[PDB]
Amino acid sequence: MPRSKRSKLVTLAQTDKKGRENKERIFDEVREALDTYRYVWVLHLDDVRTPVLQEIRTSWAGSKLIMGKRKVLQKALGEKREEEYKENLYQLSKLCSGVTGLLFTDEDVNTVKEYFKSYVRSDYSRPNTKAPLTFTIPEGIVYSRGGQIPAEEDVPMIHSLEPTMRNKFEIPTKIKAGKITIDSPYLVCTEGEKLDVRQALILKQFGIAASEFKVKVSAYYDNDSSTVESTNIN
Amino acid sequence: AHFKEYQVIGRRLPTESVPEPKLFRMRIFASNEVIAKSRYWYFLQKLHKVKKASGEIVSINQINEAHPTKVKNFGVWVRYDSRSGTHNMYKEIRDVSRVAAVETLYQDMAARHRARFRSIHILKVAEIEKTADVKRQYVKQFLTKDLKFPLPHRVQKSTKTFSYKRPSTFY
Amino acid sequence: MKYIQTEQQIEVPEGVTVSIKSRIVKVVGPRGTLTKNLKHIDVTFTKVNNQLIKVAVHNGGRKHVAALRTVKSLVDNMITGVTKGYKYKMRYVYAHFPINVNIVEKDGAKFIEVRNFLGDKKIRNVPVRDGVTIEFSTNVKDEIVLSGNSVEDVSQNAADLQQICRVRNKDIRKFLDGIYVSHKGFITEDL
Amino acid sequence: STDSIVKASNWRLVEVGRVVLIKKGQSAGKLAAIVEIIDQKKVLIDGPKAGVPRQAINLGQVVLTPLTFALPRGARTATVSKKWAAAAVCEKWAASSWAKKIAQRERRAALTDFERFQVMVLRKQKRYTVKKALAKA
Amino acid sequence: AKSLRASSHLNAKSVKRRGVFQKAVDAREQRISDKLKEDLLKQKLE
Amino acid sequence: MRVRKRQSRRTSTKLKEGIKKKASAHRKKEKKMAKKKDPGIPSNFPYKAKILE
Amino acid sequence: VEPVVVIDGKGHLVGRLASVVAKQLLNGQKIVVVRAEELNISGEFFRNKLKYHDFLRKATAFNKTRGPFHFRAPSRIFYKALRGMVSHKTARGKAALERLKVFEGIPPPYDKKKRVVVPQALRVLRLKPGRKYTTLGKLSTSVGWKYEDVVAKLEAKRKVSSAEYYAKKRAFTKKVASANATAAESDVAKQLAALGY
RNA sequence: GCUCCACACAAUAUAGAUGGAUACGAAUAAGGCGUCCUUGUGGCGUCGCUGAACCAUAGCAGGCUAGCAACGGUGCACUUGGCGGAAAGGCCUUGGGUGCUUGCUGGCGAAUUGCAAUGUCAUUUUGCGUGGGGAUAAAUCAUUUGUAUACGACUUAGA
RNA sequence: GCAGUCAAGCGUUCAUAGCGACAUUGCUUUUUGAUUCUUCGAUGUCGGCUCUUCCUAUCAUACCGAAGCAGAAUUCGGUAA
RNA sequence: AGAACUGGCGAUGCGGGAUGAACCGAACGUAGAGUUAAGGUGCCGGAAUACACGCUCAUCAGACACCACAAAAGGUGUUAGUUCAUCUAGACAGCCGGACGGUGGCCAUGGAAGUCGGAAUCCGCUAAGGAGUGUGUAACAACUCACCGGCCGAAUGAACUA
RNA sequence: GGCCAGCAUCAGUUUUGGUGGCAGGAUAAAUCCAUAGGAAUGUAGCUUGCCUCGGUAAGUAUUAUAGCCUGUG
Repeated sequence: MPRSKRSKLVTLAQTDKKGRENKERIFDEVREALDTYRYVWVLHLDDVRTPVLQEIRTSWAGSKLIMGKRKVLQKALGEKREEEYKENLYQLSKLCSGVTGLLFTDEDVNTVKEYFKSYVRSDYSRPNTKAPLTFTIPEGIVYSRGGQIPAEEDVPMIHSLEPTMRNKFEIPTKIKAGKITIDSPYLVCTEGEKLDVRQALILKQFGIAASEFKVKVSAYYDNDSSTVESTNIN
Repeated sequence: AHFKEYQVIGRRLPTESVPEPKLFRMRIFASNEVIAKSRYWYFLQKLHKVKKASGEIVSINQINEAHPTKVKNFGVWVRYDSRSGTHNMYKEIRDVSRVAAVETLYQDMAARHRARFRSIHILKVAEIEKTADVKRQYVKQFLTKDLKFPLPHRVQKSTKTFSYKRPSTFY
Repeated sequence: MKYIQTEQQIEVPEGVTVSIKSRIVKVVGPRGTLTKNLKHIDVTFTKVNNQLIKVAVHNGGRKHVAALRTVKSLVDNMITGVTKGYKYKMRYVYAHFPINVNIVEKDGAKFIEVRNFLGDKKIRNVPVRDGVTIEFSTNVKDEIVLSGNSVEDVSQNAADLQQICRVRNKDIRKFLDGIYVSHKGFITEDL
Repeated sequence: STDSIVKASNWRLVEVGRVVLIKKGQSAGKLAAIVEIIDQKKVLIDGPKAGVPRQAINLGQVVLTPLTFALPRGARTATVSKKWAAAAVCEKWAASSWAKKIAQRERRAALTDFERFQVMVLRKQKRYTVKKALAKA
Repeated sequence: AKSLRASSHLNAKSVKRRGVFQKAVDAREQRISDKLKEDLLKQKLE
Repeated sequence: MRVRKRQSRRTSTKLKEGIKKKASAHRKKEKKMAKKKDPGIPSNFPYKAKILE
Repeated sequence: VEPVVVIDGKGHLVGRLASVVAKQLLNGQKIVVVRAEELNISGEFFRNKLKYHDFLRKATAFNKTRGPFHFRAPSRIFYKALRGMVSHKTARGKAALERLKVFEGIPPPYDKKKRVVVPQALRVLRLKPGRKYTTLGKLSTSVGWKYEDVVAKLEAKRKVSSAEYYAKKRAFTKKVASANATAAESDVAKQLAALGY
């Protein structure tokens, strides 16, 4: 566009793009993990809290979780059998569809899947998921938790977020002088319905975390067997 | 009228102690051989200390296109000495012959840059031997397979001052 | 660069029908029908398989491509209005004097009416546009829900409604009273 | 009906193998195939069956006739003449009312004054019967 | 002061005209037509 | 609404001669004050490698 | 070629039709423009309004009555575009102007007369597609013309009468074409075809 | 005396015939015509790409005559009805009467204007004189009232 | 106004050969609204009674945005003669 | 401003720049034919509303002396070019999530937790995450952005020249 | 014995068409003719998913049930 083009943002944050060199570094690191560790895994985790990911990383000192862009991990595993870093290694790359989540480990293959079956943590609604539970906002004054907990311990919502309640959340909030209030007990979501993204934003602003989370796994490479296996659990 | 390509040659008036001075050659585009020799002397004066009095035209001949009927893309080196100092330029042209391509290039330069023929220089011209060597989109759009475009505004001429038919734009 | 041609697809819902002979356009659907005068825009519609239409602009400039893109946008808007419709909403609020908005059938035009705005004795009137149907929101205090097949009519009606009540000679920061848009969702809701 | 009418934008699009009738210059009045486009304002016309030498020509010097016939892009004049002889497009042009009106005006330009008198006599004779047919139905 | 051509005062007068301002002229024209018909009958009687 | 007067486009012969004298003076001044890398191969040329050899 | 030429004013640019009629009048050919209210002008309507308003502001100071006139009628406005193209002060210009005639609409008897158009003056042929253009009648109403509402009614009535006349003419021409086609293949018709007629 | 219809000769010139100003509307990234149905922003065929078109154009500047084919084409004065008010003053149309008809076939005159001299063929107006129709008024000067005025001028009255 | 500093650019080494937009430092009578009771050679006339007309670089009237505009009142800015 | 030389006028008509002391053309007896300059070819005004290629919507552009004072740039008004970068181990934009822990870092104290006040601004893990670019609370909270990850896909971004 | 014009052919000035024989280019280049090769904006055939039962889309296939370019004579 020679003219009348949209202006670019000029924000002056200290951070800068890592560039292709970071991708090459992750590629070399994945190759080192492939040539060092025997077993390999392709975890699927579309979203995870950063502290939860750190807690998963600290669960064992004997293993490493080289996260990266799915294309980078695929090229490290070989996009095709001719490009595979190791025999039959290309098959492990084919199974991945989601975020990964590669988990090289020297630990016994059974213990890893057992720990994954045991691990579980609370998580947000993660839209396109069925509603964990049905609830309705109190017809009286709104509170920071949304009334999920008894009002005597709850505190009124800060006024500063009220306009977002009218614009983003679509709730017909009325900002009464002293506190925000709604004339009627608006329902956040019915049980089992596919959540709208605005409904998930409302549940996040209210702090509800009824949904559970547990990383799934689809397959694990075995360098000793030189072949992928399709064991899976959720 | 139409531009005519020409080649020029010289040897700087051979003198004693320098038998057979080295020949030089430069393709030139001009309406006539006189202008071609003038541009050749003007180029030799810039690339060498020699002068028209110091040399002579060893030969002059027109260069007809080997395949004038054939369509050909033609990239062309260009530089114009205005308004600021001279700088390199490049343009693609789809023309049936190199001379018509040079004429369309001179017209596009005089239009989009107001450059005069005295300022324009043609450092090089070459055909695009193969597809996808083209870069700018305006030539690429004509390369599409089975391309077809209309001419909706066919404004027919009317020699008569009056027209009882109320002519249509058809098409 | 005087592109050799440009075009944009126009998806046709199976229940929609949109005859086009002249540049004037017409559309029909379960919710009704609509029409528009596009003769000025100089564009050529082209049906392919009755499920799509490809407007085209040969040898056009960048401004002509922008005209073609807005033509496709107006066509998609007319299709969404004849299929889904539109259901505008506008909350109103007051500080000390309650608002008394009410519909009236003066002169047969179904004039909108407002009273006691900020205590003013003037009775402002905002005539309803053709097609759009005013209706107060059910079980929702101090609200009105405009709706109409065309975005243009309902949008101009909401604009005139918010403009007729504009405050004057008073600081806006203290006087929050005045009608304001609340939502611009489709009549379906949820389909 | 659910059909979405669209009528018709039946442009006479330029394309390879299109025949066109030059309207001026030494090649005026002769058909030529468009072997290949050069740009938006030029095309490589070829009319070897008409005897016109192959050359690039501006689109504004020529008009696009409705008739069309297949031609590979970049075709040499021999293949163009072969495709012209195979398609027999000249017969389709002579069948066209446009070529008929052209030949009619051309014959009218050459008419002898005695031929003009015979034309007036035959026209009066035809007009007599044409008027006798009127009112009788 | 507001101009005599000012659109606001003219619109206010146009709104005021719909009521008694028009009803009075209507009743006046009706009474005038009635008096005219009476004057016509008084002449036609003789 | 109320159109305002536009400046005259007339040549103003007096102003023409004055501008000519001012131009000659500016040229003399620029002449008196006068006493006090190749671009390289353009990008996107299809045959840049051929010129190097 | 004809004693008079009733050019149609619809769709024509002001300056081109003015320049062509100004030369046709100098040749002695008679002309009578019609439907001047439909005459078009290049550019958006606000430009033409700003241009006409500039001419309206000018006037003699000590006595405006003797200053230049600013006719509001579309026909007089088109005449002003032509009046400057001819040396009206000369007697030859006074003679050439007498042959000229202009009227809004198509007043009788001209409505029954055949009308023509000048292709060079047509807006459709000279103007580039998609460009804005001003209608002379809208500028006339903007400059205070107060007859556009009247001309439209007589124009619609004349259009309805001409449409009925064309319907009768088509009903007659169909029978005429049938009477000609029934004579087709007659030996005299074959001789006329051999002679190009 | 005046006014209308023509003709007898004149004067007056022409801003300039030397076949016909041949009539749908809208758009020009669309249309004219025919057909058909499901009457619609419908399907099909046809056409432009200029008026280089349609009619009319033959007879002494267009005669005197004999017939053939059809009851057509058309000038003239009447005549039936209708439409047209934007400057209508124009158009359509019923019924015969009277001429031509080159639609077709024949009988005569052309000359000498001497090898061309625009080689005279149209109306705008005006006067007298013919023969067929129609009826017999206003303004101003002057006096005079004032709704007016420098004079002019304006508004009324008086057989 | 005078003296000075960085440089977005320019210019054969290259800004430090030379210039240089936008910024900036030191002075022109006191940091406690204290003083400022200074007013300093126009050598040439400008200023006023009736009155017409034109311009915006708008005091007011008319329509708007902003300003700690809660009101009133007020400031600037846009159009407007 | 002060000196030399080359030229027009003065003493000079004629054609064009609408006219003009200087500009362009130009060797002044009376006429005919013919060919030209400057200057033009829509009308006034004799001559193409010629050809072929590119830019211009101006709320008084332009036909202007404009290679001259306002003239340095500003315009998200257009067109063509030069340079520097990313890219199917995913280019710009578009929608969703992460944006972590010593930590509520060290100095002011009815209170600053990144965002009322001062000097630093690291390690730990990451694909990344800044003692923090902004919105907002008394603080918090929360929202949001620099950069990454999730989805369509391919050309995209910045500085200059004309 | 004078005034005004036309015609035919002539002398000078001059304007606009038709038409024929020649010299020169790379002894024009083209086009065309035979050939050795190359490729796609891939020709026929073949192969793969689809389907209104046969055309789409991508691999092969350098002339085959079309053709193009380069050099040579």
